Amino acid sequence: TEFFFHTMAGREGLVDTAVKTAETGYMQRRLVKSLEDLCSQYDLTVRSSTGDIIQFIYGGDGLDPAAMEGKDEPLEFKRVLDNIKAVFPCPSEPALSKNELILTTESIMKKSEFLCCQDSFLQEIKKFIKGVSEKIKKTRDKYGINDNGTTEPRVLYQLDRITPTQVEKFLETCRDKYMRAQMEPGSAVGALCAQSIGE
Amino acid sequence: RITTPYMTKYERARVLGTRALQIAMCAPVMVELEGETDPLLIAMKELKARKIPIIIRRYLPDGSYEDWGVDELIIT
Amino acid sequence: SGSMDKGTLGSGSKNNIFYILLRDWGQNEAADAMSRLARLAPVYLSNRGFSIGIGDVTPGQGLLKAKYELLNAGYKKCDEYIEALNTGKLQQQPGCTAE
Amino acid sequence: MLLFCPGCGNGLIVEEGQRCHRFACNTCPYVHNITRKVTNRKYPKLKEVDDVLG
Amino acid sequence: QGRFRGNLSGKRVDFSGRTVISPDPNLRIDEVAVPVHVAKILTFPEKVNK
Amino acid sequence: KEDLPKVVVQGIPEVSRAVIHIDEQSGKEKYKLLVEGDNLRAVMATHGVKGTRTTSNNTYEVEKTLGIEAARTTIINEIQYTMVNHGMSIDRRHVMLLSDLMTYKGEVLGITRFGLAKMKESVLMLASFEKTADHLFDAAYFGQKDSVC
Amino acid sequence: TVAVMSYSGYDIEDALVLNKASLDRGFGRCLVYKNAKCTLKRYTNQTFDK
Amino acid sequence: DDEEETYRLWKIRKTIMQLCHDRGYLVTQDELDQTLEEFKAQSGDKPSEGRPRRTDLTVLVAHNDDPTDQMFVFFPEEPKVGIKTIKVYCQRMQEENITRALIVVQQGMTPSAKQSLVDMAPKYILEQFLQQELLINITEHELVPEHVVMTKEEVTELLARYKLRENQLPRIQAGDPVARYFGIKRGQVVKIIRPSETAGRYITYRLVQ
Ligand SMILES: [Zn+2]
Repeated sequence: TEFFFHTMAGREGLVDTAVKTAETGYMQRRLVKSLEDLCSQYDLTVRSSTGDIIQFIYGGDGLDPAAMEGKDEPLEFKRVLDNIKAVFPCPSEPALSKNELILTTESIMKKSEFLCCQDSFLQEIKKFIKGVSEKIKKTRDKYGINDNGTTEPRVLYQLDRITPTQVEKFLETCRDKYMRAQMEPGSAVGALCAQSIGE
Repeated sequence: RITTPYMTKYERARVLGTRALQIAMCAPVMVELEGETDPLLIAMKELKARKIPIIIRRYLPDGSYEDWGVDELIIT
Repeated sequence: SGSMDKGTLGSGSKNNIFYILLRDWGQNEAADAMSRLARLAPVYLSNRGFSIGIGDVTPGQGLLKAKYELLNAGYKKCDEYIEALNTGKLQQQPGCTAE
Repeated sequence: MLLFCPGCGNGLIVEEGQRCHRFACNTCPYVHNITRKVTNRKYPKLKEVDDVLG
Repeated sequence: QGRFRGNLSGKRVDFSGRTVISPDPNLRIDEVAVPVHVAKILTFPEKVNK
Repeated sequence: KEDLPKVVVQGIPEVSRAVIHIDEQSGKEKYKLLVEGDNLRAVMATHGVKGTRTTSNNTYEVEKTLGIEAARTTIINEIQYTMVNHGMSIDRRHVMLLSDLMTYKGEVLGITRFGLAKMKESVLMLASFEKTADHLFDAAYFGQKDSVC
Repeated sequence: TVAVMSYSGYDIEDALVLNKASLDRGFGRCLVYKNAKCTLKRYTNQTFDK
Repeated sequence: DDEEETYRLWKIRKTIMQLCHDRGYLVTQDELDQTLEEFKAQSGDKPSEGRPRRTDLTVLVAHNDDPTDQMFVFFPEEPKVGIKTIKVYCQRMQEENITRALIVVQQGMTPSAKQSLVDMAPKYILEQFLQQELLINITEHELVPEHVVMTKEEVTELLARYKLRENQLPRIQAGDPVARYFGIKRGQVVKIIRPSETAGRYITYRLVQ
């Protein structure tokens, strides 16, 4: 009886998959035949074949879903900061405090190459910088680390160690990733959407 | 000047294909190939050297156009 | 630290070492790393030996005892519920009937 | 409710006669006057209180 | 099997083959092995250049 | 005697079944209404119902009641929820593009042949998808010139 | 004599590794027989296929 | 009755005030923030409350555009409005020289009355509104984004920045609930601010057609 019930379940699954194959095949055919006309133009506006605009900007922001590092987000600031700290450790430079970190961030972000970047990404960068600066402040207040750089135990500076070089590297890497993660004009976005919804 | 300064993968592909076809059609080489019998390899070498004499003509949907040099654009 | 698994080397989701290589150092580095892994893992797996036998799936004495006790308890509770429903009033869960 | 004539067995409609309402058959002169009250309850199942699932 | 679906949208082409697959981890991810028998049939037109 | 027992005395005729769902959040246990009907306007118009936070599954009702943007948002949320139920995730940009393409003419047009014809204009594509002879003869009658865009 | 184990990574997904000497000594050797039929029929006229 | 009817009337009045404020008409803060106690003080019973006359509004004037422009709001008492009532409202607006008027029906509009209202006059603009729809404000709904009717200058700036035409913009039917809520006509453009998952917003545009 147990073997018969197991065979029943197996055949049920088999027929389910058999119906699913054809059903999803038809659905994919329809979705692709309907969405094969859209394309990303050079002015960041998704337009149909007749010239009508479907979206003034793809996804509201204009980022490539294939180049999405985070969960529906362009970058994971924590991972990028850790990678920058690990790849470029500067032992000959002192650590930065909250005020110094905020000052260098505001001075670097106001450059020309950062003007063309979207405002939301800059606001997210500012929020992450403020968060890490508050964390550094809390750490230094817990361990009484002085911003002057004359504390006797230097190992205390290794808890949250940040140098302006690492800050600049992090900002440049984030900007480059955000610029290279945008929708490249000419891509058949409609067909990609149809396939990603059909599969 | 308003479009993205980065050279997309589609532009890369089309430029490489056109240059490979031209080289296969007895076009002059500007990188002094070293035993490369494959035209696509020569095209990739010219792209990496930024010596492809091709200017992309990006058209806007309304009708406006803009010229961008291969050496002027940014490659990855 | 840590041991590699599908969560780090598999094609499940982000946080994959090959994904980090692709996003940090380009495509060629990730391809070379994948080739090196595909060329190294088989050699070590063959030199070490990995096999499965009937003894790898046989149950233990304590396992059989626990299974027997659990089956007895479950059958007793099922019989109690059957007796409660057939003869008497059984607590009806919300949003559904007694059966 | 459904009632039948003892004569032929067809359904009995209710009609207003010259003195009082009466059951009558459409295929014969048989009639039956109503003397006392006649009722036919159905007792529908009501709505029950349903519960706060969740 | 109409003209739109059978001869315009999807149509058969030449210079193509169909074969069974087998594992081979000694090749790169961007590389594929082709048998000598099929390689001698599928030809590529190369233009004679300098 | 056969129709009187089925005459409504209270409630919306379109509503067939409504249940009291409860969310047991640790902060507070709240109650909501899950209605298995096809009338959102009546549900929102009823007393004691917070019409500002009322959603629905039928896209046509949302379109007809709260506009086309509400229909787009409902389509996006419903597709995302249906996809998450199976444990598989899709980038929100794909569903956003789909909903916009379905809601760029002011009316929710489906992917079927009817909506595809109402949206697209190329004769060759419509003839290739479905209704080949019908669309071809209609174009020959209208003399509609089809571009190669 | 099958041995359940991983070897050379050439048996990743459902594939199996065969022994060269086993196949050399007759293991798995198979025979395929095909038929080729021809007909020499007489037509209406007094002529036959030769 | 006498408890839910007055509540519906108060909520409809508040929704009409919010709609007039969104359209740009002149309405004081007291009319916008009107509690149920004030409505009871005005009328606390159904028979005492006058739907056809006691609830009518004539002070609605577009102070931002021109004080001379006047808008009227009607509340027919009968469930279904006939041709005679529409003609009476039209001649009343003619006497009072009012071009824009609203009709808040109770149950619906007869097909003949609808067809007549459609072709009353290009100068006499009357919009049909069901009380069931006005019991909830469409703008306050979480799904409905923020809509703002753009002026001709903003439309020209948009078309110049994007180098587009009017027909190339996304369409939105005139019969859309939001379209009738704002009373936008053919040719006008509406900017929509969709709230994204992040702190940013997505700005789009739609043309009435
Ligand atoms: Zn009878």
